[PDB]
Amino acid sequence: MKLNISFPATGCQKLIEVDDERKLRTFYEKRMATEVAADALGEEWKGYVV
Amino acid sequence: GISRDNWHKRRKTGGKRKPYHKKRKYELGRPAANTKIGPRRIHTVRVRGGNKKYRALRLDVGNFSWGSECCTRKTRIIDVVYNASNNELVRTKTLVKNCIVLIDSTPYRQWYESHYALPLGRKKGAKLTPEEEEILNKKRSKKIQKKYDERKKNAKISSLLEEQFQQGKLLACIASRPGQCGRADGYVLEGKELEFYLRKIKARK
Amino acid sequence: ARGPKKHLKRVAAPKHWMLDKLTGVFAPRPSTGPHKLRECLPLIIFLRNRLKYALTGDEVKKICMQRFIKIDGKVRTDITYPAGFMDVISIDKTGENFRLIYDTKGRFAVHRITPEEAKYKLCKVRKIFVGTKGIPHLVTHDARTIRYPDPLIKVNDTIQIDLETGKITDFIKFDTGNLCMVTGGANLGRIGVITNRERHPGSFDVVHVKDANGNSFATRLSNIFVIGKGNKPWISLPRGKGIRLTIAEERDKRLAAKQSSG
Amino acid sequence: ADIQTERAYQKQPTIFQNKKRVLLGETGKEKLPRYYKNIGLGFKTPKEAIEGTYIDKKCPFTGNVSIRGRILSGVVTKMKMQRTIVIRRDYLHYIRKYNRFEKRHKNMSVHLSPCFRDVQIGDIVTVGECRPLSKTVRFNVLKVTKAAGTK
RNA sequence: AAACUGCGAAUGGCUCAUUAAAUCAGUUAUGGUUCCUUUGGUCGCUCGUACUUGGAUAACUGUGGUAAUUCU
RNA sequence: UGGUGACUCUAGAUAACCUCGGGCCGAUCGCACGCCGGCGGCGACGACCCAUUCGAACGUCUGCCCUAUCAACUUUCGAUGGUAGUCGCCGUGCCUACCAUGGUGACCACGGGUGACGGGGAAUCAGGGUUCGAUUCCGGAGAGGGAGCCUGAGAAACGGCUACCACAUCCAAGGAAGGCAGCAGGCGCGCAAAUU
RNA sequence: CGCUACUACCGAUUGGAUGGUUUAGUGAGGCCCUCGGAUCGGCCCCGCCGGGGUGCCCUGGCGGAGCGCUGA
Ligand SMILES: [Mg+2]
Ligand SMILES: [Mg+2]
Ligand SMILES: [Mg+2]
Ligand SMILES: [Mg+2]
Ligand SMILES: [Mg+2]
Ligand SMILES: [Mg+2]
Ligand SMILES: [Mg+2]
Ligand SMILES: [Mg+2]
Ligand SMILES: [Mg+2]
Ligand SMILES: [Mg+2]
Ligand SMILES: [Mg+2]
Ligand SMILES: [Mg+2]
Ligand SMILES: [Mg+2]
Ligand SMILES: [Mg+2]
Ligand SMILES: [Mg+2]
Ligand SMILES: [Mg+2]
Ligand SMILES: [Mg+2]
Ligand SMILES: [Mg+2]
Ligand SMILES: [Mg+2]
Ligand SMILES: [Mg+2]
Ligand SMILES: [Mg+2]
Ligand SMILES: [Mg+2]
Ligand SMILES: [Mg+2]
Ligand SMILES: [Mg+2]
Ligand SMILES: [Mg+2]
Repeated sequence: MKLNISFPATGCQKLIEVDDERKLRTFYEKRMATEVAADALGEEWKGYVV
Repeated sequence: GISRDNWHKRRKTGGKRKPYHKKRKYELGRPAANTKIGPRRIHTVRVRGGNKKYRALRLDVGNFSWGSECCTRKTRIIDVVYNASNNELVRTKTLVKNCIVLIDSTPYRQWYESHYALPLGRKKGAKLTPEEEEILNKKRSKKIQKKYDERKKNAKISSLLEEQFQQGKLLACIASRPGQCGRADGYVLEGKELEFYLRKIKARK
Repeated sequence: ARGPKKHLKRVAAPKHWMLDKLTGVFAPRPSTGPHKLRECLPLIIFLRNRLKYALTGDEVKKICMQRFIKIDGKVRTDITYPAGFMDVISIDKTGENFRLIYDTKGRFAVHRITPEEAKYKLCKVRKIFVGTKGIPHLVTHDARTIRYPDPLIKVNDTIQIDLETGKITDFIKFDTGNLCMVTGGANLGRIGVITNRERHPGSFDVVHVKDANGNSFATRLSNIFVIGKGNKPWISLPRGKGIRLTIAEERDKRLAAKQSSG
Repeated sequence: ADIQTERAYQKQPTIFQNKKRVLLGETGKEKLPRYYKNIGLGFKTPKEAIEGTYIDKKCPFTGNVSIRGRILSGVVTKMKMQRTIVIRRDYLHYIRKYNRFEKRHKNMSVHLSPCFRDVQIGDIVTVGECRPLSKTVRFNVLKVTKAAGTK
């Protein structure tokens, strides 16, 4: 399940390929326009909200 | 959808008419605006030619005219008491043209007491709290008092309207079409029309 | 047919345009304007078929887009503009002025007028109504509405309009003894003095008109246009002075012209 | 003749009947003013319409209708509806193959005002075209002429 | 160029299945209605930031999804 | 004030109203440039309303082929008329409520059939007639069959959309896309009709 | 009466096939009404505040929260 992540401050976007369901379980059952703490995506994602 | 064509009808001889074309847009009809009494709700309809029809769904205020006194005021619509076409319209409190309605009498009483300097629709307790004692008696120059005394000679209301003013509610007829103009206007019933509708209302119950 | 029609079949065009049959399927289809479709002369027909200034429609467009044609003193760049009765067409580049006047055979003749006479026109009045704080209003056959007209001006009268300003200068009342032209029907193009008008309430009124040669003819009231006061016209008449020759005298005149030719 | 027989109140809309009246001018009733119009085309207003009290919104003289277009004549054949009658128009239709006519007729339902009383089966009526008044009625009786042998 | 906006796309072309006072034709009516456009009138008639107001969105730039569309 | 054969017309006066799904009362563009410290000439767009043009839509009057082995029909679910309303751009059983019992017919109603779209017209014809008119002009209807709508001044539009019925295209089987009675062209049908 | 052929009828079969009307029930889809309220704002409130007057509020620009108030 690809993730299309955009950073409006710099205007840069990236397509990440996350194939681990444990990481993706954070977003499950969440509706659009809901802010979720993206921590399970990776260690470098610590403190990020998407 | 809803149609208003004359070709789906039988001929005057009773024979069936076979249609020669399908339903046209200019023969359309629309669902009725069963206008109720409540806080104002009006929807607009785009009609033929690009013009606009106002479709009143709820109304609680109207512009009603006292013809004998030529006093037109914006009053509050209270209840529906008679409908010459259907009784379910009275039962459901639907405002249509020629429906008999009870309207608040306060603006007319205010105009009467300010124009004739005579009490109207008052009980015998004679409270007459200030700013009404002033509007009823006041102090005026000789010319102004003379003009008011001249007015008082031809200020006599029919007994039926006086009774209604005592109750605080007048009987009125709606002369507008709320489902087409979005307005419930009309005139205060008086004279033989008032007697006719009073008799009809009493006989209905 | 949903919505308005935008084409005109050539064989369905009005006959007084004198359009042939083999040039095409369609006809110019006059634009909406001050004159009715059946009673007008489109600019292209006049500029190409009548005056032969242009050979094709594209040449007519090229002429009109240089702003050379003026209809009643205003530049008209629409090639299908409906120019009708009593209209004045001015071409300053070549310096001529025409007035659209019906010929005896019910066709718009090429009638050249002097530049002095091109400063005004005559309009039949169609209705008078009061509006907008009691201001009277006149409506003419040319679809121009004039406020504050003379109180004497009644329906079926004729008013002289100064084209530059658009105001009334004088008028002729509709009455017996006044000269008139027939602008529709069988007697279209005929000029004569009004003899009598018979009224049929709820129906059309019939007007009897006598020529200068003694011939009489009737028309409907809506087909009468007052041209002059008494016997004298207020405009210049075409070469045929409004009198209709029978086919016999027309043939005799043609034969006499042939004999005198050469 | 009581004129209030419907659920609604019958009244000429143009006339205002609630004008204030002082007691000094209370000689019985005010004799409610009557609205009536003169339809053109040289037709006289019946005295009944002027001095009557009936309410008829389709009346050519006291109602809201305009006489326009065709004026025809017929013979009254039936008077079994309220305020409207059925008249018969007879004519001859030509057939060119035989150079001969055939008798034809058509009925017409025309509105009859209460101003025309004592209308019998057999008299002549001059009717005039108006706007559609019902599904089948497009004419209003303007004049009634008695039959050739009336009393 | 593109894209937004405006206009047109209700004309034209085709065919004759339906349709028997219906269509249609001549004659009348709308004083019983709607009307883009063209043309003329009207547009300080109203006694109550302006030396110019606000938020977007497309084109464009970049990340894409689907086997597939004038999809998004 | 003005008008019409005829307004309950037009204009006037008065008391109010004036819809948050709002009515007008210019926050727009171009070209020339100017004069006396501010005023301005041509245009182009836009706009409520009135008139005009192009219409359209309902009506009035008269006119249509065969058939009685179709003689009574319509009316309980509007048939005919009245009163009040709803809806509609408006007049109207157009629809509703309550009333009345009406309305058409041997002068052919009602029903059935048509190898029936209607006219302008065509063939033949001494005179009278008979037959044809799908077909280039006018009017109508339809876009495989019904139905329902959006937008728009104007469609119940199909070279617009939404369904169902009948056909039918691609598919990775999850889905997507259809409408030549337009011009060519193919199949089929046929005695019968042209170039992608 | 006998020989051959054709047409047509009655047709037992409780004929079918196609089509067209309806009774009763079900009923897609649009449209209207009454609700519904995923989201997106604006005002307000603060941490945040640029400067005017002067710490002094009248307006920029943020973040947080308020089933605060309202709009779509
Ligand atoms: Mg409009
Ligand atoms: Mg067409
Ligand atoms: Mg007339
Ligand atoms: Mg575009
Ligand atoms: Mg345009
Ligand atoms: Mg369009
Ligand atoms: Mg204009
Ligand atoms: Mg009614
Ligand atoms: Mg009725
Ligand atoms: Mg009913
Ligand atoms: Mg057929
Ligand atoms: Mg035929
Ligand atoms: Mg044909
Ligand atoms: Mg055929
Ligand atoms: Mg055609
Ligand atoms: Mg169609
Ligand atoms: Mg097909
Ligand atoms: Mg369709
Ligand atoms: Mg196609
Ligand atoms: Mg098409
Ligand atoms: Mg083809
Ligand atoms: Mg073959
Ligand atoms: Mg052949
Ligand atoms: Mg059912
Ligand atoms: Mg539904």
